[PDB]
Amino acid sequence: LDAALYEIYDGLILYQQRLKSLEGISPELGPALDALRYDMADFAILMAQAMEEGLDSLPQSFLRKALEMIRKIQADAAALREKLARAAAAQSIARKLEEMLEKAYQILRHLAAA
Repeated sequence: LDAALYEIYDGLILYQQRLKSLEGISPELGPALDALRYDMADFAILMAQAMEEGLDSLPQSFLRKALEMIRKIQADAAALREKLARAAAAQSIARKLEEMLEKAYQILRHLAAA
């Protein structure tokens, strides 16, 4: 589970940076991309805190904060996907992003039900 979170953390950073290449496709998508990148950056910081402290030692309040954050990001990622539907490449990144965010959710879902 811990090793799985390290790999998902790597995904968060990768796809957050990959979203920066979608800039310039449309002015309507700009603010959606930026907000998503900044929220993902905050979530990565939170997952960094979780790993360094220890997943077995995480309090319920922390897990609730993390679950709240990832679900909001997942909703916003879905909205980005819907708006996108260069364009094809953006959809591929958005698709892989969604999958990675779901993996992050499943880690936290498992920790919360432990």
